[PDB]
Amino acid sequence: SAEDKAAVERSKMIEKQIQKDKQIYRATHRLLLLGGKNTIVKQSGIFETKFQVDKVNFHMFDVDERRKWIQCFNDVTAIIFVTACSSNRLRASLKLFDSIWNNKWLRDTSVILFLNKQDLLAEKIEVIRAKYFIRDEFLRISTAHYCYPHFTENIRRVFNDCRDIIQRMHLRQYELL
Amino acid sequence: VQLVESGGGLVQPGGSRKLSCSASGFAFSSFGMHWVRQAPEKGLEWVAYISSGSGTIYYADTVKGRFTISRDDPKNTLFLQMTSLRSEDTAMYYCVRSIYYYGSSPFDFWGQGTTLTVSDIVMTQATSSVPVTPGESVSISCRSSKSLLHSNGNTYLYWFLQRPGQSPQLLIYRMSNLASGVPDRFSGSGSGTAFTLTISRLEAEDVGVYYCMQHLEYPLTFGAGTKLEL
Amino acid sequence: LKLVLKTLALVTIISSAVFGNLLVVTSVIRHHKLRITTNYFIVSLALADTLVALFAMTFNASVTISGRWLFNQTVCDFWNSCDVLFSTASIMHLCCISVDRYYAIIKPLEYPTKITGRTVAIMLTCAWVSSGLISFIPIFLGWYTTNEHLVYKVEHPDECIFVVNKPYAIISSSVSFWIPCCIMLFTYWRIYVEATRQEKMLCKAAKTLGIIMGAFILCWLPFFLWYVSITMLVVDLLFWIGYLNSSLNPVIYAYFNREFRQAFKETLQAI
Amino acid sequence: EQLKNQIRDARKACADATLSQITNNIDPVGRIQMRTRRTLRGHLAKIYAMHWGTDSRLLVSASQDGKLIIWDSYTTNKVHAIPLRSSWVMTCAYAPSGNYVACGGLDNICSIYNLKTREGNVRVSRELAGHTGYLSCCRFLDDNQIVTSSGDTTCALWDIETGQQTTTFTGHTGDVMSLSLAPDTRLFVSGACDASAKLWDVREGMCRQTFTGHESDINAICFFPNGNAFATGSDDATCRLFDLRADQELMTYSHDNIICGITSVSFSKSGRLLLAGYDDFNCNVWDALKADRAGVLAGHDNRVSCLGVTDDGMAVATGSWDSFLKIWN
Amino acid sequence: LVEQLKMEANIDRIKVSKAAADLMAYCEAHAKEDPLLTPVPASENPFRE
Ligand SMILES: NC[C@H](O)c1ccc(O)cc1
Repeated sequence: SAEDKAAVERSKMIEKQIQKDKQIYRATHRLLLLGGKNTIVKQSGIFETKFQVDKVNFHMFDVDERRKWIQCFNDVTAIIFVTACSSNRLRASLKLFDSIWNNKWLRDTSVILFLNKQDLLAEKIEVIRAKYFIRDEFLRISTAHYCYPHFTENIRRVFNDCRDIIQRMHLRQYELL
Repeated sequence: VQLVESGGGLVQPGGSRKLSCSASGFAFSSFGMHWVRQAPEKGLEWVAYISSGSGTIYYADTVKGRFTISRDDPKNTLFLQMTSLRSEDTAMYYCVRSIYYYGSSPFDFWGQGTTLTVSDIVMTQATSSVPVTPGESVSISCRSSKSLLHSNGNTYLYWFLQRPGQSPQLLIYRMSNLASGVPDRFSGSGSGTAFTLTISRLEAEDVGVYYCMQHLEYPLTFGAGTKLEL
Repeated sequence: LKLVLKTLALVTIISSAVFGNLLVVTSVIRHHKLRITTNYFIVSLALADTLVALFAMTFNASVTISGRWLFNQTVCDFWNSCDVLFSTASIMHLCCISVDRYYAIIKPLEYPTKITGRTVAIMLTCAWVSSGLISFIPIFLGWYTTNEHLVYKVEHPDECIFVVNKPYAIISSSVSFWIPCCIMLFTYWRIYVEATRQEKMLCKAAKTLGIIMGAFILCWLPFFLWYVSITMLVVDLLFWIGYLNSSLNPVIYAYFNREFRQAFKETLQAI
Repeated sequence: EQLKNQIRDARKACADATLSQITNNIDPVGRIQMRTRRTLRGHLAKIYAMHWGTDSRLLVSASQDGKLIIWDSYTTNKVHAIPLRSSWVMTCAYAPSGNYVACGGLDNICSIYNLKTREGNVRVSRELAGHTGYLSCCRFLDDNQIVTSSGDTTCALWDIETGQQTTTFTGHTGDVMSLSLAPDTRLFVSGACDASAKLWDVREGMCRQTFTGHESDINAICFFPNGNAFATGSDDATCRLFDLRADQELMTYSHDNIICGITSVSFSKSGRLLLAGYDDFNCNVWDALKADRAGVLAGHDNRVSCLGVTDDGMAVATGSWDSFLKIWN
Repeated sequence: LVEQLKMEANIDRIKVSKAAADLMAYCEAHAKEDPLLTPVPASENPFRE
């Protein structure tokens, strides 16, 4: 049983490494991206990235034909849905929102909504009231876990929203809401 | 892969000396290691062994109180310390790697070796020299005091044929299997108490001295030997 | 008459305590899906309260049923030490759970990197070591009581009653109730105000917080009030509401947890 | 449109009677306990798939963790741990020779790992690509040939050493989610969104047979050990089984109690036991002849990701979504 | 898509009764040896506990 003992010891070493990697993994607080966005992340091929802010780690999952691999993304802290509303395609984004809501496996995974590329809207263009009206249309569609709308630094917004999501989840676990 | 051993020399008895092993070519952190010394006119003898994380460390029962062994993974070097040596420890040493998992091949590579000058399980290699002719099967037999068959169904026996002039090589592991860089001619067989190794076709490279080895027990005594003549 | 009623109620309390704690321990051991570092506090709290039920309430119930203390005086000192040790362990254990929730709510984003297995082990060791230090040393050494009560015991050794002196009283009260009580009133109040703010911004925390805190405070306060106020049949009551708290602890602190609620349902089905 | 009409008329004219009438007179199996005999823990996320080796002792499992690990099932020891570069692998494999492992998924690239290296540390033997969609299954055809099924409505055969795909298969219209190959390694079937299970010949290189008995999508498939039939599971809670020579559907193991889809299916060595896995926190076990449930396999709390029998049928391993492998018997 | 129809027409389909008979015959023939159909004794079971 000598070789068996040595194999057990090697398995214990591998388990120690697994424990260390678990300690690393539990402090990641991964995020999903859905749907400009390149400027947000920087400041087909998945551009998974690691970025640390305020000594807190974050894992971004950069990602059109709808498939089942969305279901496997069950344990994401938040899903950031980006939308450059320069316009048809907006209705396609609303359809994707409805599919996300009705996926039945993305439930209890909060979705943040971003209305970015305000400069493009301004150049395309009260006009501010008109853009607020189209935004309100987007929320009205979004009425069909909780969503976090956002309209204008974005990293601070996602920091606060992730903090709120985790706080609400942990409050739910202990029956305080 | 490469193992380089440094140290040795001639030192009067009752002294101390450090030997070093530099490993280059593989991730030897997850590699158990052994030291095996050989007298100029005798067979190989076990010295000590260290695990992958240097957690479990065993020693030779004959000499345990005057030996030290350790390893440094970032320094890529595993070393041994000899103190209060005697005339018996006039032998040339070997540095051996080994990995332990289901399907592994321990004692895969043997180091070049460096020189130095100044009952439990035993085996029986009664035969010493059996010259043979080309195109004829050659059989070498070995025996054990205690049956080497375990409850798992695998017999822990090894063969360590050594070419005349270089380090020993691994041929047969676990009494049935075959190592990586070995011709298919070599084949192990037996029943569980008497073991044998047979070669169908013989060539110049087949000339050497064949050693049998046990592993049920970590003291790891290994057998005495047999010359091959052509 | 009344004696059998008191005996049956007391053994009912004892049996409820042991049953609940052992059920919690067996469920967490067998399920293996609740071996997270967070639940270790609950598990070892169940262990400490099991020790409470096995050691302290047995002696207290026997001495209430019989009256005569049918043991040696060293056994009485050991019983008092066990009382103090395991009650302080349970209270400090509640304190550790409260601190855990405070770090899990107030600063949730950096929570997983500030409460690891190392930190859980450190806090558990600190609680157990502090409880042992306050309990075992003074009673066996002899500083737990004054010389006047030493002569009191010397006079008639038939019965023994647990009383202390000024320094032991203040030290035991401080390390047993007051600091954990302040930890409660700070951390649980903060988590309650956070929950209230979140609920009002959403456009049930009161009931949960009130039950969890008020149960412990109501069952532990009068005993230490008697203790500290009058260092200078009621005592049996106060002791037994303390042990009543002991009985309720692993039901209250497991029923309100969704995962532990599911584990409780699974264990009940296993019966 | 007339050609398909006459094809379907000929297909419906070649069926005389079903096997349900000829099966009701046979002895059934009663009940099987199938209690857990071993458990495997050490993962940190949801296992997505697993595949026993040809020796029925070692197994390999990958999860969302980002590492695929190889267990010695007899003693729960971790033989190997492979730190995958990408965290999104949706499949596994274990070569019949026992030397290579396979992985793939959202990374769009298949990775072949060489276990028996000169050193004790594994490495990517071949990172091979050529697919525009996520990989579903990457079963090992042989030592240097591997069959893969990607979400681009086509499935490929890859030569390991060269890298380029020797043969393509573009007969589908939807994305193949599940690929299985016969034990003889001469044919292989797959299923996609269009609810059409297609049977392919490896040497021919283009679709040999088609089956359209389902409605939603063929989300899981497996082969009969005899080699003349295969059973599949869909989102319609249906376990429809098809033959090969007849080209017609045989019988359906459908129960109205289940409304969700299926995760995976698998047979036994004899073939008169068709295990299956559902989303309702259970693993129903059918009987491939009487179509009647003969027991349950409920020891998990999440979706049962992948359940598979061994080559010799001594055990079944059900890697679940709760970071646990369970080896029944 | 015409080739698909042509090959389906020329597929030479066989009756289902023969396939069902082959299936049940193979299932009955190879049923004694495999586990998972009848509880196995601990002697032959590799993982006894
Ligand atoms: N459990 C009541 C017991 O008498 C007791 C008294 C004082 C303490 O600090 C702790 C415990």
